[PDB]
This record gives sequence, structure tokens and C-alpha cells, in this order.
Amino acid sequence: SCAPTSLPASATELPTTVPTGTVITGDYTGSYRPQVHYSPPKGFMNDPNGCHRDRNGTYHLYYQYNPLEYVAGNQHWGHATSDDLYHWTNQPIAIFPPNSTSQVFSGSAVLDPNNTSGFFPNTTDGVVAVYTLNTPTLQVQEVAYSTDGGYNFTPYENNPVLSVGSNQFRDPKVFWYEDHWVMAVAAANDFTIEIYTSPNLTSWTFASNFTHHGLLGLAYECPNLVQVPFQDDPSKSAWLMYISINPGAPLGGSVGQYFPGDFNGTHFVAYDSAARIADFAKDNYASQWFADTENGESISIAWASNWQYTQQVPTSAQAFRSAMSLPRRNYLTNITRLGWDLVSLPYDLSPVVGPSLLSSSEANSTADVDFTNVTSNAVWFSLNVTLPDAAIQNASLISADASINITFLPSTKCSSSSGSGSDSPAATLTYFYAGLTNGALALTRPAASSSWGAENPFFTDKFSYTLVDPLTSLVGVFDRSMLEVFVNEGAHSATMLVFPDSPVGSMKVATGGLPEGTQVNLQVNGLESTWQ
Amino acid sequence: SSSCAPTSLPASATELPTTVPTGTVITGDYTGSYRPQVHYSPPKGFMNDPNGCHRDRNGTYHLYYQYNPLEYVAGNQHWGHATSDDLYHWTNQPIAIFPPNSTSQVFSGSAVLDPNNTSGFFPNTTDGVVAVYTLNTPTLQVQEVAYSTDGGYNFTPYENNPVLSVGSNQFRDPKVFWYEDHWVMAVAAANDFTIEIYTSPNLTSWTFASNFTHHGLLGLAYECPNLVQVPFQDDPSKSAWLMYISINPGAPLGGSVGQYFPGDFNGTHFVAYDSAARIADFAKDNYASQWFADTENGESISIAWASNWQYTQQVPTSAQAFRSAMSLPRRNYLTNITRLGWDLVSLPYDLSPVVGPSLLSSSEANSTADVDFTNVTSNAVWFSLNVTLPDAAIQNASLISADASINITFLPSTKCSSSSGSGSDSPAATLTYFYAGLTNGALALTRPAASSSWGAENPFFTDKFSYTLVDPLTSLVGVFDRSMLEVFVNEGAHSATMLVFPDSPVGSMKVATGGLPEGTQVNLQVNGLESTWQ
Ligand SMILES: *[C@@H]1O[C@H](CO)[C@@H](O[C@@H]2O[C@H](CO)[C@@H](O[C@@H]3O[C@H](CO)[C@@H](O)[C@H](O)[C@@H]3O)[C@H](O)[C@H]2NC(C)=O)[C@H](O)[C@H]1NC(C)=O
Ligand SMILES: *[C@@H]1O[C@H](CO)[C@@H](O[C@@H]2O[C@H](CO)[C@@H](O[C@@H]3O[C@H](CO)[C@@H](O)[C@H](O)[C@@H]3O)[C@H](O)[C@H]2NC(C)=O)[C@H](O)[C@H]1NC(C)=O
Ligand SMILES: *[C@@H]1O[C@H](CO)[C@@H](O[C@@H]2O[C@H](CO)[C@@H](O)[C@H](O)[C@H]2NC(C)=O)[C@H](O)[C@H]1NC(C)=O
Ligand SMILES: *[C@@H]1O[C@H](CO)[C@@H](O[C@@H]2O[C@H](CO)[C@@H](O)[C@H](O)[C@H]2NC(C)=O)[C@H](O)[C@H]1NC(C)=O
Ligand SMILES: *[C@@H]1O[C@H](CO)[C@@H](O)[C@H](O)[C@H]1NC(C)=O
Ligand SMILES: *[C@@H]1O[C@H](CO)[C@@H](O)[C@H](O)[C@H]1NC(C)=O
Ligand SMILES: *[C@@H]1O[C@H](CO)[C@@H](O)[C@H](O)[C@H]1NC(C)=O
Ligand SMILES: *[C@@H]1O[C@H](CO)[C@@H](O)[C@H](O)[C@H]1NC(C)=O
Ligand SMILES: *[C@@H]1O[C@H](CO)[C@@H](O)[C@H](O)[C@H]1NC(C)=O
Ligand SMILES: *[C@@H]1O[C@H](CO)[C@@H](O)[C@H](O)[C@H]1NC(C)=O
Ligand SMILES: *[C@@H]1O[C@H](CO)[C@@H](O)[C@H](O)[C@H]1NC(C)=O
Ligand SMILES: *[C@@H]1O[C@H](CO)[C@@H](O)[C@H](O)[C@H]1NC(C)=O
Ligand SMILES: *[C@@H]1O[C@H](CO)[C@@H](O)[C@H](O)[C@H]1NC(C)=O
Ligand SMILES: *[C@@H]1O[C@H](CO)[C@@H](O)[C@H](O)[C@H]1NC(C)=O
Ligand SMILES: *[C@@H]1O[C@H](CO)[C@@H](O)[C@H](O)[C@H]1NC(C)=O
Ligand SMILES: *[C@@H]1O[C@H](CO)[C@@H](O)[C@H](O)[C@H]1NC(C)=O
Ligand SMILES: *[C@@H]1O[C@H](CO)[C@@H](O)[C@H](O)[C@H]1NC(C)=O
Ligand SMILES: *[C@@H]1O[C@H](CO)[C@@H](O)[C@H](O)[C@H]1NC(C)=O
Ligand SMILES: *[C@H]1O[C@H](CO)[C@@H](O)[C@H](O)[C@@H]1O
Ligand SMILES: *[C@H]1O[C@H](CO)[C@@H](O)[C@H](O)[C@@H]1O
Ligand SMILES: *[C@H]1O[C@H](CO)[C@@H](O)[C@H](O)[C@@H]1O
Ligand SMILES: *[C@H]1O[C@H](CO)[C@@H](O)[C@H](O)[C@@H]1O
Ligand SMILES: *[C@H]1O[C@H](CO)[C@@H](O)[C@H](O)[C@@H]1O
Ligand SMILES: *[C@H]1O[C@H](CO)[C@@H](O)[C@H](O)[C@@H]1O
Ligand SMILES: *[C@H]1O[C@H](CO)[C@@H](O)[C@H](O)[C@@H]1O
Ligand SMILES: *[C@H]1O[C@H](CO)[C@@H](O)[C@H](O)[C@@H]1O
Ligand SMILES: *[C@H]1O[C@H](CO)[C@@H](O)[C@H](O)[C@@H]1O
Repeated sequence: SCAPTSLPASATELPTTVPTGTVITGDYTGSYRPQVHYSPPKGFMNDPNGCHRDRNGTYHLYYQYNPLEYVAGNQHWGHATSDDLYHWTNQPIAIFPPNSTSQVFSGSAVLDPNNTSGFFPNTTDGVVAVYTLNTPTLQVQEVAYSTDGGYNFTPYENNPVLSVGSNQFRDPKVFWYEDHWVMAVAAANDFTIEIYTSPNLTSWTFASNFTHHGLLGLAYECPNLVQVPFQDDPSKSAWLMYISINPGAPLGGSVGQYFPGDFNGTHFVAYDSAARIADFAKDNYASQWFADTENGESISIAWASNWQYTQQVPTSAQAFRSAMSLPRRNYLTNITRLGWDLVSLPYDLSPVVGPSLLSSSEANSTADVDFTNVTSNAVWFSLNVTLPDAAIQNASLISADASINITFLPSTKCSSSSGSGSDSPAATLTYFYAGLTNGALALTRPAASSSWGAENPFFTDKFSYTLVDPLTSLVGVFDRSMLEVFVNEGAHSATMLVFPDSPVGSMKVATGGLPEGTQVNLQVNGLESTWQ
Repeated sequence: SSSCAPTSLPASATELPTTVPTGTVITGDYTGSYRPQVHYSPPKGFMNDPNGCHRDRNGTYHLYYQYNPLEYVAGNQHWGHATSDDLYHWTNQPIAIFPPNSTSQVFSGSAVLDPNNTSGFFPNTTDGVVAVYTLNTPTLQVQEVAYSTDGGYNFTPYENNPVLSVGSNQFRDPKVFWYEDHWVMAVAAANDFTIEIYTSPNLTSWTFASNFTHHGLLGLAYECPNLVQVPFQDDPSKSAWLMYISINPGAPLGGSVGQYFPGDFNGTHFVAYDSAARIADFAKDNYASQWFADTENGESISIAWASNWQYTQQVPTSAQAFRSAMSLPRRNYLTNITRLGWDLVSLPYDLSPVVGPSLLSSSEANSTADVDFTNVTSNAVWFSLNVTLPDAAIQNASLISADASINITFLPSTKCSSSSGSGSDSPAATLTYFYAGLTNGALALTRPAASSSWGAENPFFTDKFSYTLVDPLTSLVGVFDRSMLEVFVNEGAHSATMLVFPDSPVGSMKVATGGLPEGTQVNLQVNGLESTWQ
């Protein structure tokens, strides 16, 4: 059969009061509902919050949650748990505002195993949440603590723990550094990340400012100050300041940027004055790193949307708005010429990988992969290309036509008669080894595939990144309404929402003009739903 | 007389010579349905970066440009030359600078007047022009000098060229200017993401002064640096220095883009006021901006190449005898905008010489004005929309309806299009702005894929661009010129250059406002523009 395109009113109707102590029940069957990404059971989700791995290995994801509407507001912290970052268990709402005229904005969570806070005299797995409380006139930082492993939180009796008398002061990311707690918090409309320190998470002292770096956009948000291992040597690492900006991103709306540098417990110093954008498309925002991971592990997740159209995407009839990105493992590397680069790769996908749909070593060919049998409507693919040494040593031996095309094509079996009726691909990827646009990689969601997408004036159709080195590896995940691509071992990555009128039913992978002796290896797998 | 511009031209108008003409102006047919009528485009062939931009002592503006006279793609670079007194009415001139042989190219550079004969080239004239440009060879990029004594038409190479080599193949686009007591060159160490600053007493001996490295967006290369002094918009007695750098490829929208840095320059060092990156244009088709040398005091005048390296060599205009047009000429200022602070202002240079008949004037709020310009033979229009919100709405924006918006749509001609079936009526370009609601301050500029078979199929021809204001939109000015739309927001605070290649020519425009607060004043003015070629 075919995934429903709209759900019964009982699956999409939202409560008039926020459920306390109860898990919100969700129908995850909609034709747009991602099957291996997190999305809330009902309602509207945005930024990931309080991300941490507990001592039993369970990942806790919290998130900005409107349980009452399909648009942003009434923010609570939703909560889901996973042991593998793919199979999620919805949990009751973790943090509630004190009244209907306040909202629980973004923040972070840490384990306090040594009871620095004083909240945990008889436990070693105390969790402290540090979050922004939004009121009509102020944004302040507050603490709440959990003794049950991060399910139920109690507000700190002397909240707030930090106010500067500002209405633009939010998204505290807290972490342990040697002998004290560090908070990175956004003085959002001043384009400043403020660094504060604390011995106990409740009394905070100003250390330093990081101001007017990289792209300003209209606000700094969701700062993450994290230590990231080197891809080619995970014994080595550097600090990275990751800043989300919204609005005012170059593609429009929201985007993440980063700065490699040094951190010494009080001051972050960037290695240079350059601006670096994390993702070359527009649906990757508010990346948050999981606290309490071990040495050599950098784990993050982002909200896979854009503030310019997140509240207008056509999924509310399927009981949700917004999904998280694939969970990510991060590295730092140097790429040819450009130097510093934030590597993003999908966190181990093995737990959701299903049957092989195609395995091919054919070069200069077109492989058609039908996945109308894959009930998840989600696929993974990996394409490796190894050029002959002669082509690496002399690039003038590569034909101008040497290229790769990947197209995701609409289902004939589950086609909508109401949409475009187009045979337009839902999504395309094009790369040129040489010619006039040498190294250029285009990722597109053709307007002709989506009535909604064509009409939305911010739903940009085409994205590109230009490689210096030849493309040697490409990995992708398509999950009903999302495509993520990872180029050259995660050197470059892009997160793109797609809302085709007809569900994707097949994909074509074409290579052509590749030099004599070029090795091509393609693998495609159906993914297994984590919700069904 | 024709009723519709030709979409394809006779082979005589498009066929390119097999040898580069010397001493002769290349003849051009400027009638194609995509040929801009108030922007500069080469008579035939392929153009890119503006070069050697300067005003001579007679008040004549000289535009040079990267020129392939032999193909409709980049290569065989010479300097083309056109002159104007007003930066709208252009006169094509013979090719100004030629490579020494068939295996070298004249890459980008700048030109200056040397009235005091610092160079030694001009013992008997105060009208000497010196061009400083990159010579590209298979293995090297070096800086060379050439001088003109006839007012910038014919150049002679300096006998001891090159004037500057560092043994690099990525070393180009020198912009030279006078600072107090010496010449300054800003030149790109392109693949090192460094602008090198050299000084010279005479334009032929250059000394290294300082580096400006790894600032703003890196892209894949730094190109065409401009280090210029720009007056304050609200106070012409004040100014600051600006480092303007083009990057290609690797721009965030894909391909090529311009960025800038406000700062201080003292003759040897440029120091940015902060570590922020600032993008000049919020669309895709504005690159290699160059400032005119030797303007009057307090006039900052620039022009850019209105294209993108990802599709400039593939745009469907070669059948109309050209590839590439320059942007409108721009008057530049610096200002502070709400919250963001420093901002490069770009406004169209005085358009009065090309303004034709008024097509529409409206004071109506919450209405739709339909403007037919099928009778405007230039197929080019200017519009200005002013909006004055009531003070109550300025002081408290929660008083503005979520519906408060402006929509501008450019619609295909019924008079010059006989096309039928799906997509036939798609707008060629749209502009949408919201005062409030979920995307408050958001301005979208789009070129619908459905309007252009070529644009839909090109994988780099991005359909939608946006910029988000902090302040309400109070002014919007635009020029549509056959195949180009440029928009200027809030007195040139924000600007965008966007190419459009609709299957049918544009014949009409709709301007709609809705949901505007009670007592909002709106003024809309639209004029046909007069062709500068015809
Ligand atoms: C993947 O899709 C792209 C289109 O997005 C294909 O690229 C295009 O390929 C053709 C064939 O090489 C190009 O045509 C050629 O034009 C040049 C002149 O520019 C000519 O010298 C060649 O003989 C040929 O006729 C076309 O320009 C090009 N389009 C773009 C936008 O670059 C690509 O071939 C596809 N690759 C595969 C493996 O399917
Ligand atoms: C001012 O900036 C210029 C341009 O960045 C500097 O010259 C450049 O210096 C670097 C470092 O010495 C050179 O990079 C290196 O190149 C060699 C050759 O391929 C390579 O073996 C090394 O691994 C390294 O990447 C670069 O070639 C060179 N570029 C140019 C155009 O000369 C210059 O040193 C700076 N001067 C000062 C005083 O800061
Ligand atoms: C650190 O950064 C903050 C934020 O930019 C600075 O505080 C701001 O200071 C300016 C100038 O007085 C005020 O106009 C803003 O309203 C303040 N913003 C906030 C969030 O308070 C602070 O002065 C900086 N401190 C240091 C030591 O540089
Ligand atoms: C201009 O066009 C836009 C659509 O692009 C109109 O926007 C919609 O406005 C209503 C409120 O009036 C919202 O509820 C919709 O969500 C908006 N659409 C989008 C895509 O955001 C806008 O009203 C139009 N304005 C005028 C003056 O015609
Ligand atoms: C709601 O709580 C916030 C602090 O949490 C307080 O500032 C505000 O006054 C409260 N509002 C009402 C209506 O009680
Ligand atoms: C809790 O810790 C206190 C010290 O603060 C100690 O006296 C007591 O034995 C502990 N109680 C339990 C149940 O472990
Ligand atoms: C981890 O498991 C232990 C033993 O089963 C249990 O006591 C503890 O509560 C668990 N911790 C968390 C954070 O769930
Ligand atoms: C945290 O440390 C500060 C500074 O010593 C102290 O004043 C404050 O009381 C501490 N808070 C708690 C809850 O221990
Ligand atoms: C951190 O480094 C800064 C210089 O960037 C220095 O001023 C400060 O004292 C250092 N702090 C510590 C804790 O070493
Ligand atoms: C990248 O190269 C720089 C030298 O330019 C070096 O200092 C840094 O450690 C390198 N980083 C990685 C991740 O290899
Ligand atoms: C691919 O096709 C190119 C272009 O026709 C040809 O030169 C080459 O032999 C082919 N290479 C492979 C690996 O099949
Ligand atoms: C591509 O290469 C990577 C690393 O060498 C490997 O893990 C992967 O299985 C390869 N994929 C294919 C389709 O051969
Ligand atoms: C062309 O002129 C350049 C610059 O003088 C020189 O380097 C190059 O060798 C010349 N090429 C030939 C083929 O003469
Ligand atoms: C330019 O000035 C330098 C330094 O005084 C001098 O050596 C050089 O000969 C001059 N060049 C000419 C062409 O006069
Ligand atoms: C220009 O300023 C720099 C510092 O920014 C200084 O080192 C240099 O001496 C100055 N040069 C002149 C000519 O004043
Ligand atoms: C912008 O504001 C800064 C700080 O007040 C000031 O130094 C600068 O001169 C201003 N620039 C303009 C163009 O008004
Ligand atoms: C425009 O219409 C809105 C209702 O949509 C109304 O509130 C407003 O008063 C009108 N404004 C003007 C200037 O007529
Ligand atoms: C808008 O006002 C400006 C001056 O503020 C004026 O130059 C322009 O002609 C006006 N345009 C309209 C639409 O009234
Ligand atoms: C969801 O859209 C589908 C199109 O496949 C319809 O069949 C259904 O009625 C609902 O509108
Ligand atoms: C979504 O809307 C469709 C209308 O076709 C129904 O099929 C479904 O029950 C739900 O209301
Ligand atoms: C509300 O009712 C619908 C059917 O109309 C069910 O799908 C759902 O489980 C709930 O009972
Ligand atoms: C649940 O909510 C959805 C989205 O608003 C509706 O389409 C449905 O009928 C029910 O109200
Ligand atoms: C669930 O119930 C608790 C009980 O006090 C409320 O505080 C909460 O807002 C929600 O309604
Ligand atoms: C969570 O909400 C459910 C709704 O039925 C209750 O059963 C529970 O007591 C808690 O309020
Ligand atoms: C230019 O394009 C137009 C499209 O209608 C044709 O009429 C003409 O013959 C030429 O192809
Ligand atoms: C433009 O179209 C004409 C035919 O109308 C041709 O002569 C020319 O080669 C180009 O295709
Ligand atoms: C002149 O050039 C144009 C573009 O290639 C052709 O359409 C025409 O036939 C002639 O070759």
C-alpha cells in the first residue's frame, strides 16, 4: 500500500493543556514522516537541548517543544532517549515554564558526578539543566536538577542563576573544564558569545567576550564550545566555537558557522579571522553537542529545518512539524587549499541498515534502484570513485563530460493525482570532475516536484559546493522528506528538506566520461523504520 | 519597425572574428530580447571583470573589461574599452590592451591618471594614464605596466615588464591608487587567501608593505581586491576605508560573490574594524566590483560584472551576440544599520539620463497596481516604492498585522509571446516582503524555475534569494532591463543583482500591498527607461 498523506483528527489534534508526567502518543506513518530521524509525536519541535549521554550509555535528547500548536511557542523541553541515536523512546516533558506567560528556551545539560552543585549528596548521576527562561521583558539563565537520570527536573530554589538585565541573552552551553564549569551564552543581538565560569553551576562570574566574528546574520544563537578530534589522528584535537545565526544567513534565514581555535578555561581565541559555514544547504540549524562523551568522541545533532519556512512546511496534517538531522560524529581536518574544515559524518547507521538493493562496480553506466518495496521509504547509498594515478597527476586527461548524476524519482505506485503530475525528480545531485564548472557539486530539490515548495518564496531550490580535490566518496541518506549528503569522508555535508507531491519511489546513479581505468563502487540499502 | 525584439540574430551579428581586430571598434547588434538596454554589454563575444575603471580629466568615464573577442566563453583575455560621460550612454572603443602572444592573456587590473609624471612616462603631458594588470602565462601570473598618452585608447608596454613577480601562478588583479606621497597596490595571492599591499614611488618599482590574510569567507580564492575610501551616507565629510574582495568559487550561494571589510588604511596597512564577514549583494549575479579611479572628492563610484562563474559561460544569450553585462553603475556609501552596524550602501548612479515616461504613480495602500510596459521598446523600467508607517507602528511593531506585506511580480508579455500550456503565465521575477508575522522583515527575490526552461535545467541557477531587515522596509528602488533585475532596499542599505532568462519577455508588473497599518503612507512610481544603444 501507500503511506497516508494525512492522518485522522485524533492523531493530529493537540491537547488544550500540556500533559504532565505522561508520554505524548504519536502516529509516525505519514508519507513525510522521517523513519530514522527524530521527530516529536505531535506538535512543533525546534532546537535540540540538554543533549548528553548518561553513564549507562543512553543518549538523552531534549528539544524546544510547542505541545499546543504546529508553530513555535509555549516552549517546554520535550525528551526522547536512545541507546544508538536512531531507535528513540519518547519520554514525558522534562522542563515546564512556571506560568503561561513564560517559555523554557534553549540550554544544555551536564552530569555532576562529584556533586559540585550540592544537589546530589547521595548520587553520582545527578543531571543539571542550564536553560534560558524567556519572559515578555527578560531572558535569564536558570538551573534545574534531576536525580532520576534526567526525566523529572526540579527548579533551583534561587533561580535565576544569571541575568544581565537583557531581553537578548540565551542558549547557555555548559561544560566542565579541568577545575570549574564554563558557560558559553549568546548576547544574541550584540553578536557576542559571553563566557562565564562557576565552581557549582549556580554562581556565575564573567570571564571573556567573543564578539563580531564570522557572519553576523541578525543574531548569535546556540553557541557550542567543544573539543573536536582530528579525523586523521583522533589523539589530537582543537577547540571549536560553533555559532548558529538567524535570520540573515547567506542562503536566507538560519545557518551554522564555526571557528577553530584555542580554549584555556576562560578565553576562546580563533586561529584566524575567517568565517566558515558548516553545511552548504539551508536545513541545518542549532547544532548541539552531546555532553559527557569520552576522549576522541564528538557527537552532535541539529534541527533539520530553516526558520524562513519551518512553521509553514506541509507536515501538520501528518501530526508534526520538524525533524532532527541524522546524529553526527564530528572531526576537524585540513582540506586542500582551504585548510581548516569541520567534518560531519552520520553516527553509526548499522542499527537501521536493511537489505542491499544494489551493489555495482560498473563505471560509465546508469543504475536504476527501485525502492517501492522498501516500506520505510528511506535509503542509504555510498558511491566511491577512484581515478587512475595518471588522472590525479595530470587533471587535463579528464574529459569535460566526466560527471556523476543522482536523481530521486517519484513513485508511479503511490503517485498523487493532485500534485504536479510531473516526472520531475524530487532531488538531484550533479558533480563535474572537469569542464567549465570543475569541482562544482549541485544539490537540488526541483520546484516542479513540489506545489508547496515552488510557491514558498524562501524554499530555495538549488545549493552547491565546489571541491578542490576530485570527488572520491559520497554517502547519502534519503528519509521520506529529507536528504543528507556527505562528500569526501564528511569533508562537506548538506541537509536538505524535500516535500515532493508524490513520494520518491526510485533513484538513478549515473557516471559518464570517467577516464579509462576509473574504479566506481556503488552500494544502496533500504533503511529499517525505527518508529514502526 | 519591429513589434518584438528578436530572440535570435543573423549569423553576421553573432559570428566572431578568427583574429583579434586591432585599431577597430567591433560592431554590435544590441537588439536581442535579452540584451540589456541601460547596462554595458560587449558588442560581440564574452566579457567578465571590469578593469582599468577611471574618470579622465575631461570627465569621460573609461570602462575596460576582461574580453574574449574570439569565443562566447572565458579565454584569450584582452582589455575591451568603452567610454561614457554619464555611465549609461556607452561608446565602444577599439581593444585597449593585447597579450604579447597567443599563449598569454591580459588578466584583470586597474588604471590611474599620473598627471605629475611620477612614472617618468609623461614628460610632455598631464593626461598620462598608467594601466597595472596581471599577465597570465601557462606557468606564471605577473604584474605588468602599460601607459597611454592619447587619453587611455592606445597603450604601450613598459620596456622592463614585469614590474612585480613572486614566482607564483596565483598572483593577480592589482588595484593601484595614490595615497598622500606614494602609489599603493592591493594584489591577490589568490589561493593563499591573502591581499598583499605593495608601495611604489613611480608604479614600476614595488616594495612589499603588508598582508591581509584569511579574513571573512575564504571561498576557493581571493580575487579583484579594491581598497577604497568611502564617504558616510548621512555625512559626506566623514569616510572610512573598505577592503572589497571577490571570492570564486566557494561563495555560500555557490560560485562567485563579493564581500567587504570596513577599516582603517594608513598607506601601508589595512586594519579591519572587527573580525566579521559582510556580503555585499544578497543574490548571486554581482562579482569583481571595481571602483573608478580619479573621481571628484567624496564620490565613490563602482561597477560590477552582473553574472556568476557557475553559469556565466552557459547563459542563453550567445544567439544574441554576447555573454555578460555589467551591473548598473553604483554610487557607494558607508552607514550603520540597526543592530548590524557597518554596511556598504550601493545605489544606482544618477539614472536621470535614461528615465522615460511615467507608467504609474499610486498613493493607494492595500491595493494592487498593474503596470503594462509592452509599449516600452527598451523593455526596461525603474520603480520606486516608499512606505511611511505611522509612528505608533514604528515604536511598537506588535501593532502591525501578520498580513502586512508587499508583492511585486514581473509577468510575461501577451504581445511578444504566443507560448501556450503549463508554465506559460509564470512570473519571470518576484519580490515579497513581510513587515511582521512568522517571517518578519524577510524579503524574498525569486526567478521562478517555471518561467525559464534554461534556468530550470541549469543546476547552479538558484531560483530564490532573501535578505532579512531589522528596520521596517521604508524604500525600495528597482531596475528591470530585459534579462536583469537590480533592487535597492532602504536607501541602498541592501541590494541584489539577479539575471533572469524567461522563455517569454516580461511585459507587465504587479505591485500589491496588503495588511498595512491604518494611516500608512505608500508612494509608488514606475517609469519606462530609454535605451542607450537604440
Ligand atoms: C549530468 O547532468 C549534467 C547536466 O546538469 C550533464 O552535463 C551536461 O553534459 C553535456 C554533455 O557533456 C554538456 O554538453 C556539452 O557541451 C559542451 C559545450 O559547452 C560540448 O563541448 C560537449 O560536446 C557537450 O555537447 C552540457 O554542457 C552539460 N551541462 C552543464 C550544465 O554542465 C552531465 O553530462 C550529466 N552526466 C551524467 C553522467 O549523466
Ligand atoms: C604574505 O602573504 C604571501 C601570500 O600568502 C606569503 O607568501 C606565501 O607564503 C607561504 C608560506 O611561506 C607559501 O606557502 C607555501 O608554499 C610552498 C610552495 O608550494 C609550500 O611548499 C608550503 O607547504 C606552503 O604552502 C606560499 O607559496 C606563498 N605564496 C606566494 C604567492 O608567495 C608571504 O610569505 C607573506 N609575507 C609575510 C611577510 O607575511
Ligand atoms: C561583553 O559583551 C556584552 C555584550 O556585547 C557587553 O555588554 C553590552 O554592553 C553594551 C555597551 O555598554 C551595551 O550597549 C549592551 O546592552 C550590553 N549587552 C548586554 C547583553 O549586556 C559587555 O560590556 C562586554 N564586556 C566586556 C568586558 O567586553
Ligand atoms: C504576498 O504573497 C505572500 C505569499 O508568498 C502572502 O503571504 C501569505 O500571507 C498570509 C497572511 O496574509 C500568511 O498566513 C501566509 O502564510 C503567507 N504565505 C507565506 C508563504 O508565508 C502575502 O500575504 C502577500 N501579500 C500581498 C500584499 O499580496
Ligand atoms: C511568570 O513567571 C515569570 C518568572 O518565571 C515572572 O517574571 C512573571 O511575572 C510571571 N507572570 C505571571 C503572570 O505571574
Ligand atoms: C548521603 O550522604 C550523607 C553525607 O552528606 C551521608 O551522611 C549519608 O550516609 C548518605 N546517605 C545514603 C542513603 O547513602
Ligand atoms: C543505570 O543503571 C543502574 C543499574 O541498573 C541504575 O541504578 C541507574 O539508575 C541507571 N542510571 C541511569 C542514569 O538510568
Ligand atoms: C556557589 O558558589 C558561590 C561562590 O562561592 C557561593 O556563594 C554560592 O552559595 C554557591 N551556591 C551553592 C548552592 O552552593
Ligand atoms: C586564557 O588566555 C588569555 C589570553 O587569550 C589570558 O588573558 C588568560 O589569562 C588565560 N586564562 C587562563 C585561565 O589561563
Ligand atoms: C591544519 O593545518 C594547520 C597548519 O596550517 C595545523 O596547525 C593544524 O594542526 C592542522 N589541523 C588539522 C585538523 O590537521
Ligand atoms: C568512460 O567513458 C569515457 C568517455 O567516453 C571513456 O574514455 C572511458 O573509456 C570510459 N571509462 C570507463 C572506466 O569505463
Ligand atoms: C567506500 O569507501 C569506504 C572507505 O574506504 C568504505 O567504508 C565503503 O564501504 C566504500 N563504499 C563502497 C560502495 O564501496
Ligand atoms: C609569450 O609571452 C610571454 C610573456 O612575455 C612569455 O613568457 C611566453 O614564453 C611567450 N610564449 C611564446 C610561445 O613565445
Ligand atoms: C622607480 O623608483 C625606484 C626607487 O627609487 C628606482 O630604482 C627605479 O629605477 C624607478 N623606476 C623608473 C622607471 O624610474
Ligand atoms: C600603519 O599601521 C600599522 C599598524 O596597523 C603600523 O604597524 C604601521 O607602522 C603604519 N604605517 C604607517 C605608514 O603609518
Ligand atoms: C558606526 O558606529 C560606530 C560605533 O558607534 C562608529 O565608530 C562608526 O563611525 C559608525 N559608522 C558610520 C558609517 O556611521
Ligand atoms: C489595510 O487593511 C488592513 C486589513 O487587512 C487594515 O487594518 C488597514 O487599516 C488597511 N490600511 C490602510 C492604509 O487602508
Ligand atoms: C521616495 O522618497 C524619496 C526621498 O525620500 C524620493 O527621492 C523618491 O522619488 C520617492 N519615491 C516615491 C515612490 O514617492
Ligand atoms: C493526502 O494527499 C493524498 C495524495 O496522495 C490524498 O490521496 C489524500 O486524500 C490526502 O489529501
Ligand atoms: C487527512 O485528510 C484526508 C482528506 O483526504 C483524509 O483522508 C484523512 O482522513 C485526514 O483527515
Ligand atoms: C484516534 O482515532 C483514530 C482513528 O480515527 C486512530 O487512528 C487513533 O489511534 C485514535 O484512536
Ligand atoms: C489534526 O490537525 C491537523 C493539522 O492541523 C488537521 O489537518 C486535522 O484535521 C486535525 O485537526
Ligand atoms: C501538567 O501538570 C502540571 C501539574 O502542576 C502543570 O504544572 C503543567 O503545566 C501541566 O499542565
Ligand atoms: C499524564 O496525562 C495522562 C492523560 O491521561 C494522565 O493519565 C496522567 O495521570 C498524567 O496527567
Ligand atoms: C528566438 O526565440 C523565439 C521563441 O519564440 C522564436 O520565435 C525565434 O524564432 C527564435 O527561436
Ligand atoms: C537563433 O535562431 C535562428 C533561427 O530563428 C538561427 O538562425 C540561429 O542560428 C540561432 O539558433
Ligand atoms: C553566431 O553565433 C550564434 C551563437 O553561437 C549562432 O546562433 C549563429 O548561428 C552564429 O554562429
